[PDB]
Amino acid sequence: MDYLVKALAYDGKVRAYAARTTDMVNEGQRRHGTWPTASAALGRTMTASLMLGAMLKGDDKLTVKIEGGGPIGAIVADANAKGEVRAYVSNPQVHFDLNAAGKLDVRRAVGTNGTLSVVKDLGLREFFTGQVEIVSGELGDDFTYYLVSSEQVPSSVGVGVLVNPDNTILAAGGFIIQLMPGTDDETITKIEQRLSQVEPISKLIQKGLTPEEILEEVLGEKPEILETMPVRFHCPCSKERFETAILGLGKKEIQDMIEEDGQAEAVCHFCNEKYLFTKEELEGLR
Amino acid sequence: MDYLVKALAYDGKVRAYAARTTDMVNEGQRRHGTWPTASAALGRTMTASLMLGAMLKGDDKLTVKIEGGGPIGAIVADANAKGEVRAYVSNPQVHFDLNAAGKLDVRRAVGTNGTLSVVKDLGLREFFTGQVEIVSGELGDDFTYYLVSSEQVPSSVGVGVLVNPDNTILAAGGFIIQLMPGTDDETITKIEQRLSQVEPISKLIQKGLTPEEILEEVLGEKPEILETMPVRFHCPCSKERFETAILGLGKKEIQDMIEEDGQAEAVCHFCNEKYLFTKEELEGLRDQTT
Amino acid sequence: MDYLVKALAYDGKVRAYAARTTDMVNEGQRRHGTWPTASAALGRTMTASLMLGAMLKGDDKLTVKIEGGGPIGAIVADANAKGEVRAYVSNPQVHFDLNAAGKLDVRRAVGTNGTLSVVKDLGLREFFTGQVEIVSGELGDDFTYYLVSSEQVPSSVGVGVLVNPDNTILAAGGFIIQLMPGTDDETITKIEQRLSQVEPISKLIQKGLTPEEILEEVLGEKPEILETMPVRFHCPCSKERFETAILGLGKKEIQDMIEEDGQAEAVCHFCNEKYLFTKEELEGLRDQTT
Amino acid sequence: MDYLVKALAYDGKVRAYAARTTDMVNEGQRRHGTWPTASAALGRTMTASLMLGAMLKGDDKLTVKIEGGGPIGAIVADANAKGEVRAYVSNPQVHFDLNAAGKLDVRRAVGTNGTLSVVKDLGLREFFTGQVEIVSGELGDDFTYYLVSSEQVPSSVGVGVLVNPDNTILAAGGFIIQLMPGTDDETITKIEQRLSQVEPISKLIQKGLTPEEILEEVLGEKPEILETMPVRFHCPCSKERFETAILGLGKKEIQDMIEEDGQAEAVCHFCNEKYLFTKEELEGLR
Ligand SMILES: [Zn+2]
Ligand SMILES: [Zn+2]
Ligand SMILES: [Zn+2]
Ligand SMILES: [Zn+2]
Repeated sequence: MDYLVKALAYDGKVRAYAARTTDMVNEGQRRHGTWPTASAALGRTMTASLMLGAMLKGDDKLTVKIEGGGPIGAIVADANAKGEVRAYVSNPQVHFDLNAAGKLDVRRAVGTNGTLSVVKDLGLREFFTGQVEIVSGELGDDFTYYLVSSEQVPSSVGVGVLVNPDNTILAAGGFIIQLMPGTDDETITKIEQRLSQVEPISKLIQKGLTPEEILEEVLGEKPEILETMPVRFHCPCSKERFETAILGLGKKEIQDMIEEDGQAEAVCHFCNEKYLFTKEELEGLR
Repeated sequence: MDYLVKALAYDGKVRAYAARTTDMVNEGQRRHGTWPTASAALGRTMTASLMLGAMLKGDDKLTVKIEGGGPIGAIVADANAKGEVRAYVSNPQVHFDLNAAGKLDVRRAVGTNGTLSVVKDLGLREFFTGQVEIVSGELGDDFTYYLVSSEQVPSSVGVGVLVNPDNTILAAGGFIIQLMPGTDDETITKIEQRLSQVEPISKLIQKGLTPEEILEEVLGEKPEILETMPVRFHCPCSKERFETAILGLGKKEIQDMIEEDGQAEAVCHFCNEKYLFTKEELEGLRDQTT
Repeated sequence: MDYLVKALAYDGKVRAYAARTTDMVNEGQRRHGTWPTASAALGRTMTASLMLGAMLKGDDKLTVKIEGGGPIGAIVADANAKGEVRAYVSNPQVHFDLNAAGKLDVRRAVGTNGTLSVVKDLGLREFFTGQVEIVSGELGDDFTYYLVSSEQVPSSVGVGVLVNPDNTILAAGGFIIQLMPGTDDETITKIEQRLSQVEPISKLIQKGLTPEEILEEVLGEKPEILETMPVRFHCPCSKERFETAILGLGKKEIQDMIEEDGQAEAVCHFCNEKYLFTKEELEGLRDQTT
Repeated sequence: MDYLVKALAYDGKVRAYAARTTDMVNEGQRRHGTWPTASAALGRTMTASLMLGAMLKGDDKLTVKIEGGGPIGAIVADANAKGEVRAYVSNPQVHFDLNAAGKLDVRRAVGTNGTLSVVKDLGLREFFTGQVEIVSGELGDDFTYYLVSSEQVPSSVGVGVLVNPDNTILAAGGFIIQLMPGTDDETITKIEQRLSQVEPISKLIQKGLTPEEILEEVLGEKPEILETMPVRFHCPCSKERFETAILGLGKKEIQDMIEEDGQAEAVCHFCNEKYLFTKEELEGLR
């Protein structure tokens, strides 16, 4: 039921993407136990990251790191060309009152003193990196700035997350609209005004609009859908793997951890799975 | 008379660039005293860099570095948004027998085990880097691979340099063509055919085709010109830069210079400009420095 | 009271370095507002860099860059031959649950897919670079691997940082031991035993062991001291540097600053020093710039 | 009969290397057809490079590139931990009169406006590089400067090549002496003076001294020999390999080269083996 669409509009002058990510954002919330404001920052990042990741091909993948000096600390999302995302926030426990407009105060959680970086991993010696300063802190506008100023593509990013009173996620989705080099300086203005006039993405997702519908409303025309794909929260961590974490400590600290408890545990930061090594298992190296 | 153009074609679905860089590549050859194979590697790199630079705006700028492990060492080119390039290679006097096609063996000079990287300065606190493997060593195809990797639109970079027996440059130029979204398949196979179907770019320049004409030839239609700009080899070094560096050595090292040599020649590695500090200049610096 | 020593031991067959860097790592923590795990990565890197720097002479200097792919991003440290370090991490507010040994999970912050590189400026036209894979992520072992790769003598780098619950630094220090040619096997197994047999370096510092005492403890004999030096966190940035950068933006961008903000804050990314340009200062710059 | 020794002296305070490279330098001369002055530059580079290469371990390897602006152009040598060297000069045809001292005028051939670089390849993302300016042009003293100033190890390099009237090589060999960190400022002076007083390496190789003997004369004591190994000119190029060169041109220039000659050739720059592709062979791609 979560998915992403790749689209064109205006006869190939607009390259567009849209997604519905309610289930994956709910899974992020549950795994990390984020408080509402942190959920909003997490889901906004996850959704934007997924759509960046969909711009990739094949086995290529990317990582977004945001750390604006606010109490949530660093937010990291991995996304790939298959629409698999894993993401965490460094401090899930962030509470503030609503802002003046009655929305979760994401910019106070994130902070605006630091950077948004995107690292694309194409192979062992092949990568593309980009970095800008966080100028908004609401995340959607920071991703816009990344696209416009580091990637130098005229773009508009909208991401929205609605949090239920019980702290679960009601809805999440977003879009990215990009104007291609060919676009005549006049059709640019038709789209820029219609974007500036349509309802914010949070309102659109509140009404239950699908990704195609969101693109149509925001664009003022039905888009050519190039591809739809399913998307999911996914983290490939496993116990064998955390072994290497534990191996990396050695035979000393390993002989300890035990002789003192008869066990040890390690935690995946992306998905919060916990791995317990029993006494027998720990002995299998020491 | 060297210059570059920015262009669209096929109702804005093709974005294109082209340049004639004979004079600037000749300046590089002259400054660094490259041998033919190395001039070809240097001038291909310069021309490709200039065109990437043309995709920037304002005061932005970029640096290309090729390090394939070959005898030429590193090839480094700075390019800004205003049509100015400076470039050097580690080892300018690099040359070989002609390759099996009777052309300059650029791949042998460059090496095929290493990377091509592009680092962009896009303003205070806006940063972009890319790095790809060298896949060819002939450079045109490497830049194509960098562009396709970077922007994931079909791209084609052509660059050429013809060198005279006296080691001077006879011609240099290039183009970049990129097919944006919504390019229909008729235009693709038009363009791809033309591409893998038309003459070498350095002979088009030698024939005296303009940048505009080259795009017409390659594209199959007259391009829409968005901008033309003069271009040149330029390094902003000056004697003052080197004076400052000599000062930073301290009195002792300077006095060594005066005593064993009576003078000092400082050389910019980017453009090989040579600056001479007389005994008296150096005495002034020894006495100025703390 | 932070300082570093240079030493020999076992009749000159062992070359050694040690430092107490509590205060400088505390300055880095404070400047950048690192969270515990990131302070440990930052301070380990700083201390290792300082000691590498101590192997240099004169005005020479070096830059360490760690890029393992982890959440902290890049860790960059400049170190000179005069005991001065500046360093930053991309993302200071990085932290996790304790690792399986109940210690700060530095490897998780750093990542284990990337490189550690060292670029040395050894004078006008003398250059040295090294780069190795990250093998651990815990940093001590990575620096050891860099040194063994570089000089091919048995080496050991220890570095530690203890952080308080309030995020301040309680202790930081380190050592490097290298076994030169002709070290007999009795001294090797002496040293290797001691090494893989003695307490953590950050607790030795907390206990209030000096650098000298730490080398004694690790080596099994009192070292011969060759040099002691004061050390510190220092970044030579100043408001003037940023003024110059603002000037370089042009009148228009500056006027935007004045109009939308009434002022401008410029921040050094190396040391996070914050410089404030009042409306009037900015008016001065807008009018000065061409 | 060519070989290299690894040594210590002065109870581990001196780390030393020496080699006899007459046969490999003769092979370089024959392959490239160097004229005498070029032979001297080539052999000096080969011998120094071999001894640098012996400092390496395992499968690690290095490349020395020298290009001083003189008529010989770029000199490149590869050397590995096994003492395999391959090396060429860009212009083998360099003639000058003898210098004032009656020796081949290597510095006029090489030139002193450019750099000596050494790249050590430890793996795909692992390398050490060093570069200095060429300050002598005679090569031995440039290698000394590389070791002293880039690698920061107090060192003395001696390399010598004697060329026969018939242009073949009569002798070639060299040494490197390094002073270790422990060396007391007084035993440094005993060695520095004895080095400054002994006969130049060309004279020593003229008299037929082996590597061990050269170390003993230059050191003033018999060295501890740690290892001896055989050394050779070796280049692993093959026809299959040059295929990739030719493949890298494509199917067009390939269809040509032929339809016009019925063949094509490519040449290894390091060893000057020539590879001929027949009409049938060229067709096996086009
Ligand atoms: Zn996980
Ligand atoms: Zn210059
Ligand atoms: Zn600073
Ligand atoms: Zn060969």
